[PDB]
Amino acid sequence: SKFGAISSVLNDIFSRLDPPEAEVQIDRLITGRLQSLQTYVTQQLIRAA
Amino acid sequence: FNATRFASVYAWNRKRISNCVADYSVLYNLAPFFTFKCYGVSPTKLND
Amino acid sequence: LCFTNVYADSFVIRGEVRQINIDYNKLPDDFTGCVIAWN
Repeated sequence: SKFGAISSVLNDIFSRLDPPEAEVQIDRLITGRLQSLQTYVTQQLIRAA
Repeated sequence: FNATRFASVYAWNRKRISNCVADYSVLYNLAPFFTFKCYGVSPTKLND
Repeated sequence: LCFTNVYADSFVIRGEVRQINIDYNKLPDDFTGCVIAWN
């Protein structure tokens, strides 16, 4: 999933756009990949109860 | 770029680029190419 | 604002202006500092 960015591949973005314009799509992917993992840990702690 | 006759807005010419090798370092020292104000790609990332 | 050190340079180029042809000896849009330009 891209979460509204250009592509879901990281090496496309790091070798496609600018050294300081790719850091708003990478920061968009990171704030969804750290949210999906947080939701997974939260649901695992719910199931562990 | 060194072509004499160009086109207008209502009759904008088409020109596709086929199987080739892109050398964009030569394209900057020529007299036409000055500006690259755009998004989607980068001028330094066209060589990769 | 108070800063530690401030430095100034001197160079004349055609305006080339998209950088500051010049990995060719580079300042990005996130580098701290400013720039001065006149004719």
